[PDB]
Amino acid sequence: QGSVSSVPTKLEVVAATPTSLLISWDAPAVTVYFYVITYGETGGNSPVQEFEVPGSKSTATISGLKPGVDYTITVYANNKYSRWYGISPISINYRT
Amino acid sequence: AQTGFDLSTATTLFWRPVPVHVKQQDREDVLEELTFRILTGVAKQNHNLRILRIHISSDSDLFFLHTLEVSEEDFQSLKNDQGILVDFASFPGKIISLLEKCILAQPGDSPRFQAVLTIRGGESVFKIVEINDFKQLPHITLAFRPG
Repeated sequence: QGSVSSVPTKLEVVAATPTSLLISWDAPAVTVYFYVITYGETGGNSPVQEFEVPGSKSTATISGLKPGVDYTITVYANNKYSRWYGISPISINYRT
Repeated sequence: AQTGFDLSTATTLFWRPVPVHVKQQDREDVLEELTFRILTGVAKQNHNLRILRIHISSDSDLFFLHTLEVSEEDFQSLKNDQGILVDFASFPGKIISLLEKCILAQPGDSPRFQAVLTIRGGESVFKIVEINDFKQLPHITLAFRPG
């Protein structure tokens, strides 16, 4: 039943600047209402930033990073399973 | 206008394109993907008045915008005009699942769900209909406003 997946897949960095990243991912099987993208420094205990991207989009640009620090980038989809099932995220770590 | 949407503590529910059959007065009919942004929030003078807001825009025309706001008070009148049987707490999920049906719709579907927007200057009527072997059947009808 690959039909019912709600988690995005193969989230990856396609382009980068010292302080800028272009990420992309593949949509899940379910219709995505909108995406929530989260990012913060991989070192613990300082806050994750968040913003929203439309459900039809498959990329997003992120600004204002520190050069040479790694960030944990997380994408999840709001969808029909969002009412009663947990957030189902995909995550990567990326440097510079 | 009436409502008073806070907008600074709004919760986003839905933000994506939906195929809509647009019918305009002096233009040919168009099938285009319109962006729907669905938020809920509260009034700016009264945090206990819940409000549903729907904005329709396109990616191709930035100044194209049609809006709808339904307070929980407004919903009682609207619930009896259309024979709606859910409460206000569940109403946004029914709208979203109908929009989802029109995203998933295929030309050969029967029943086929279809979204329609008709425009008279300063007023527009949005409906999601189900086309079956016998009739076009409206599941919801909503009055929108420019801007």
